[PDB]
Amino acid sequence: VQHRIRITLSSKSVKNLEKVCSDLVKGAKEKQLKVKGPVRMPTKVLNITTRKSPCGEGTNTWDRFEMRVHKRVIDLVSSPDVVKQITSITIEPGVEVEVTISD
Amino acid sequence: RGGGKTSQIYSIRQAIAKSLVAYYQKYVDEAAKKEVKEIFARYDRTLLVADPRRCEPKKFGGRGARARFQKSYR
Amino acid sequence: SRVCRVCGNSHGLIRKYGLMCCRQCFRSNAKDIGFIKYR
Amino acid sequence: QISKKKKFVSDGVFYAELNEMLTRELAEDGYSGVEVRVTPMRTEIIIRATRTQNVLGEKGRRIRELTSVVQKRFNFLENGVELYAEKVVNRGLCAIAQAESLRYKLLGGLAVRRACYGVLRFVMESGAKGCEVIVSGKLRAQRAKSMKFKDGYMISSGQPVNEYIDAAVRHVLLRQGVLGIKVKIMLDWDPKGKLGPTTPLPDLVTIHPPKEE
Amino acid sequence: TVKDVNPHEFVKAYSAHLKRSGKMELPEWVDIVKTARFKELPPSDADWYYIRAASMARKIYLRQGIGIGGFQKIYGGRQRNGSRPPHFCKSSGAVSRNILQELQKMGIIDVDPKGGRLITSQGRRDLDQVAGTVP
Amino acid sequence: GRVRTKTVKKTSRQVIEKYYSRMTLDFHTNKKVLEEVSILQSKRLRNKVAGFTTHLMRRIQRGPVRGISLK
Amino acid sequence: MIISKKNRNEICKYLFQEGVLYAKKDYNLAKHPQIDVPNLQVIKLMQSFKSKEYVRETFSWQHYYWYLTNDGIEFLRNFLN
RNA sequence: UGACAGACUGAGAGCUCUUUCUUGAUUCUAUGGGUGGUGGUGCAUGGCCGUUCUUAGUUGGUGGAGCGAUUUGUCUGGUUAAUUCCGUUAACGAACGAGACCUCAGCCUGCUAACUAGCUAUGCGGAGCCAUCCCUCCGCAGCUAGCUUCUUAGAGGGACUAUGGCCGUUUAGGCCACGGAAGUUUGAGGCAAUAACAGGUCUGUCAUGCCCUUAGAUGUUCUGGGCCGCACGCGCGCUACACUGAUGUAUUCAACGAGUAUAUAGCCUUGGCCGACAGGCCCGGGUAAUCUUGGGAAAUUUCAUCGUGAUGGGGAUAGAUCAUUGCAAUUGUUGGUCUUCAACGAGGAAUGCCUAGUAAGCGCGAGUCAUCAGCUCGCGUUGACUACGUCCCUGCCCUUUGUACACACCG
Ligand SMILES: [Mg+2]
Ligand SMILES: [Mg+2]
Ligand SMILES: [Mg+2]
Ligand SMILES: [Mg+2]
Ligand SMILES: [Mg+2]
Ligand SMILES: [Mg+2]
Ligand SMILES: [Mg+2]
Ligand SMILES: [Mg+2]
Ligand SMILES: [Mg+2]
Ligand SMILES: [Mg+2]
Ligand SMILES: [Mg+2]
Ligand SMILES: [Mg+2]
Ligand SMILES: [Mg+2]
Ligand SMILES: [Mg+2]
Ligand SMILES: [Mg+2]
Ligand SMILES: [Mg+2]
Ligand SMILES: [Zn+2]
Repeated sequence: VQHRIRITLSSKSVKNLEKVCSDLVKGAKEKQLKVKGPVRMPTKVLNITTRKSPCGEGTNTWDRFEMRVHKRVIDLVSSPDVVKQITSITIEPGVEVEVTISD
Repeated sequence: RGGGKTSQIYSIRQAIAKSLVAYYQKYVDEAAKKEVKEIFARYDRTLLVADPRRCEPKKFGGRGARARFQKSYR
Repeated sequence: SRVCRVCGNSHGLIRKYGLMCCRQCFRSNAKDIGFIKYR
Repeated sequence: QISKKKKFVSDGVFYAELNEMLTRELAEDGYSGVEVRVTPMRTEIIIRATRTQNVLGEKGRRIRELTSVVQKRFNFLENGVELYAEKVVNRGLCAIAQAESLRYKLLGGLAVRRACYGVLRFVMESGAKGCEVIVSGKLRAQRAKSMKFKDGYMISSGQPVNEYIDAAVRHVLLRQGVLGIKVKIMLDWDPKGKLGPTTPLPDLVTIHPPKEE
Repeated sequence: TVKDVNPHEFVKAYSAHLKRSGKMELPEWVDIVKTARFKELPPSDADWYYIRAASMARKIYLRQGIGIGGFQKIYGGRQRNGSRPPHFCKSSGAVSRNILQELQKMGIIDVDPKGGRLITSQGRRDLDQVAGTVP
Repeated sequence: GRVRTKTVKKTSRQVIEKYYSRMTLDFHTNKKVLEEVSILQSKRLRNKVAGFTTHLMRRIQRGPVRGISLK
Repeated sequence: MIISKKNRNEICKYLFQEGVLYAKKDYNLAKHPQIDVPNLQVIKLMQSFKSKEYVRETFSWQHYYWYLTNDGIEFLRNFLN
């Protein structure tokens, strides 16, 4: 009856992601789901080094950019009709949600 | 796990010392543990306390954390 | 046979992650694509 | 299927390609920014500008052409991405629109010193802790010389530059050169978040008075 | 047993072990090769092939799923490229292979489910007792 | 190299003027006192201020002192 | 330029059905998406619609955005309809 | 307008011709104007960057002094990394810069959790053993946790010179000592002011004025060469001159990061087989803490072998051959195999960087990339000598001082 569903969630912003995950989590606790998370996953740090000159003279000075991508997952023991009963509330900016039906 | 070779020796020393003092403090006695800490900290202090020193990032304009490319005027 | 998505220049690209920009167009659009420069 | 790194990079490139293309289109409408929102069964492009019925055209036509060209260019499922085009609550703070206004005022033939303070006193009255303008190029003389115009406070270093300075760069196509226009505008602290940012500058202290009982 | 003894004399005992504990086949190119591209000379050892076997035997003893390429990798080394900077070069694989078919035809090890080579329950017996017979 | 700057020193004078009997000498009390009688945006500035008002208290609690006005 | 009635028509249909048109600068594809053309013909006939100001053109970094005008809808309405 | 047969031309470019079919107002011609240019001018400009300048410096409002340019504020002293502060005070009050701010790293047996991470215990399973059970190392799965130390990352906490001492106008502070992970601001960076320079870039841009070119083109495309040619000088580096070493076994330990439908397995590549090597064939895994890879890195560590010898140090030069990438390897792409074994004996005048996980030694990843990393950007491993000062040299900041200099002593 009660299936096993997973929620895959990632963003660019610490605060904003932490707000979205807690929203889903307290949603789950209001409906007394068997919920397990939010497990935190190591942050993937895209980096670039670029010679900040546009012509190539002067002191060789580079600049480093870094996009951090923060990975989070939650496990829910529910039916997908309950999943769409829950996960329709506001989603805060920039955060991304890709629910997956697992084994 | 991890580290190098001598780094692992220096972790083993630390973890033996720190597990000894934790085990005595929780299961033998505080006062009886005091003699152990005072012997160890008498020999040295780095048995018990980690070393804050790490490898610090290398800055552009020279291979080396604190070095630079060789400089030529002519 | 590969140029910028931006200025159509075939020197100094940044092909990693599929940016397909040159090193200067990437600085010019750097912080709006999202390469926030903490360091 | 694509990795998440590529996912985020391609979404960023989409944001930038809009942020740029929407400028040549919405130059004569007072463009200020675009926000992209991902919803269930829909994707949204939030054009924000200063004049809304002329970006709508007559009876919402111009937005129709723009949504069609975005659909087509980025190969979106039809009805996939839709446009709202709202109005920036305050106009003296979004440095893009102020720089563009200086651009048209300066193109039309209006004097440079008149044009810059026409921007500057507007920015001052409209609640900004300071403003700077730099005009650089060949104005009334061949040899290049750059004019700075100021009013009020301004920060230049450290982190809060990003949270307080709305800064723009524009190029102008006056005959016989190009005028560069830098517009820097200081924002003011609104804890509400409506008008200026939420967290105040790292050098401000509020010693509360001693309520008595 | 095996972990309880010095990591060298176990190999020194075991190299003579699968010399004298019966015998087996051995391809007829053992004597020419360098056993790794970056090397410079054939091994000085006369019974180098048996020591190769003993070392790989304890590798498989204390790990599961070690491959034809993993054995290449764990036996490669530093390659001075000439005036070029030195680098890492994987060892040669066909030397490791016939060691694996020797230990397999002896039943010391065998191919693994999920890939690799796992110690055999009786090969475990062989290595444990030969290690027990060390100082 | 540990000279406190003008922001720290004048928050020190102003807060210890404006609130005297509600601060003490023990450092760690003062931190939280100031956390509830002031709004700041850097816990290191917060400790930096408390560490100076504490010996301002030490000097006042023995003798007299400059600008601050206490009733 | 050398173009067929057929190619003119398959663009004229498409503009009267959509209203916008998008090219790319990458040249010699032989297939612009959403129509059948090698991108010379589209870019250049739309250029000529620009010269006769039937379409407004915002070049937008080598992507050729052409927005039909109501000046040009009468032309196309007098061509195919 | 496109073309079949041949010359032409390398050219299966119908460019040009013999040959006349084909298409139909899409043109061609001529008159303007466009368009395009890695064309010129960085000395017409934007923009961005570098530098002056890594230092601590700069500017209005009101007031004072001066006919005036200008000066005061911005300072006599003390303190500081600091125009940082105490304070003095014709100054008063304010703005940038400094500091504050941001990031990474260091600490937490405290909190939230986590079978994509991982101990721990029990159950079995293998192997050794006073063996019958146990004790030790191993593999497998769990309604094992009143699991989260290890791993990840969120929120926080922590350090302020707080305590003590001495010096100090007992002010700003400084030196010392317990404590603490941390007492050069804890370390390292990011950002970084006014005024500039005739600093760099029109060769980053459908950024750009002017000028030159616009078909017999500085446009664009194609074929080939060229940027790589070597008497010779200079610059950053790579490899060495050995024995504190080379070669050959054995032993075993990171972190950064990286991985397009890539089509009929396809970037990273596991396992199996073929192969001395290069490299091949097969079934696979991963859009990733899941598969590669819990990255089995070298230096280092032991066991021998060489024994002061241009030797087995050193590996340039060249010969012969195979293989992979590429439509294409020639002026050797690269990698192997075998052979050749060149100069180099610690380096002249001079000169570079460097004060603790630092120099130095060592490898790895990334960019570039169809293949080419002696480079550049990051990551870890081993890991020190000396110094804690000074103005002697080379400079920067401030004050007094002299100037016949001001494109400013390169006067
Ligand atoms: Mg110049
Ligand atoms: Mg310029
Ligand atoms: Mg005056
Ligand atoms: Mg006067
Ligand atoms: Mg004045
Ligand atoms: Mg620092
Ligand atoms: Mg060259
Ligand atoms: Mg260099
Ligand atoms: Mg060796
Ligand atoms: Mg040699
Ligand atoms: Mg020097
Ligand atoms: Mg590479
Ligand atoms: Mg004189
Ligand atoms: Mg005189
Ligand atoms: Mg003069
Ligand atoms: Mg002279
Ligand atoms: Zn570009």
